[PDB]
Amino acid sequence: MKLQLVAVGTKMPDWVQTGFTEYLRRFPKDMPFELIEIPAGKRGKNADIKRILDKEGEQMLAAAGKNRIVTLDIPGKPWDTPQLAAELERWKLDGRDVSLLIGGPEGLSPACKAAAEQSWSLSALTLPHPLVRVLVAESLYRAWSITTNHPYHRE
Amino acid sequence: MKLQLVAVGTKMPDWVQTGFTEYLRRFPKDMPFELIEIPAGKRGKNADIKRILDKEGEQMLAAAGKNRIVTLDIPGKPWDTPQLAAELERWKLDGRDVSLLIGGPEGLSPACKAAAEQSWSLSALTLPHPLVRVLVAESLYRAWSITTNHPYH
Repeated sequence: MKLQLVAVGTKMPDWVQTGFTEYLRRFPKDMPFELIEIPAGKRGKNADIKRILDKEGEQMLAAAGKNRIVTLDIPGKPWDTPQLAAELERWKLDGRDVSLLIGGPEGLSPACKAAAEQSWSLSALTLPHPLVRVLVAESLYRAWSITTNHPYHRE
Repeated sequence: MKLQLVAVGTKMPDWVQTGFTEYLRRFPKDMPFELIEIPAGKRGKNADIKRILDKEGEQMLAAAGKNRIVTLDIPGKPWDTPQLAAELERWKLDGRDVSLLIGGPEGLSPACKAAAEQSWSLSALTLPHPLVRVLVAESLYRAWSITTNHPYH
């Protein structure tokens, strides 16, 4: 089973790219952790905001294919770390890869919300998408460490 | 008013520091945002974690002085961004600087918890210290931006 982050935006700040990678690199060969970046739509003066968001979401859903769709969304389940570890174990059972969907600054499209099999809230706060990527990688790493009975690695 | 993060640990990786100061630097000259690092106690083979923690806490509380003390702790208030902006408005009315206390992985001492005037939970998840520093700086920036009608949020 692979864990696939499907996220809007390319060219993250270098510190985000570095921190993100540092967690991603912890995952072993038997649990691939991968990133798909969806281009952010350009929002000019007369932009159709609803249409741009729908296109972002269409691309995200295309990338997720037949995977289990978990959205990152502020109204989702406020899982604690033991809970997230239990969900990671649960994700193994049906054989699918898992796509974790992170929206851009205007959030997830309606189609992405309708498609969500599960939804996960990291915080009550409105978080910026680059930081969300890092938080998802770290927290999934932490969950991996719990499911595999390894001490947490603080670099 | 100043915001002062009082945080255990002196070994942050450059990427964490960089992200942290990406937000720290955005605060305006009239609301300085500062960091004070407290050394982590050595957790050797026969060390009493309670004593190590008590010592971190004494140093954290000495750094905070007479400031309003807000602890970052998982049982704290799960503030949303609007509520965090409202808290920033409350802090401003107080007159005192604010110290935001961030423990290491073993947490905060009983004296620090007892000294907290408010406590703030960022997440149900067990977040690592470095990401707590970045999250505190960004979220408070966000809240500041709401209070001043700056476009960031």
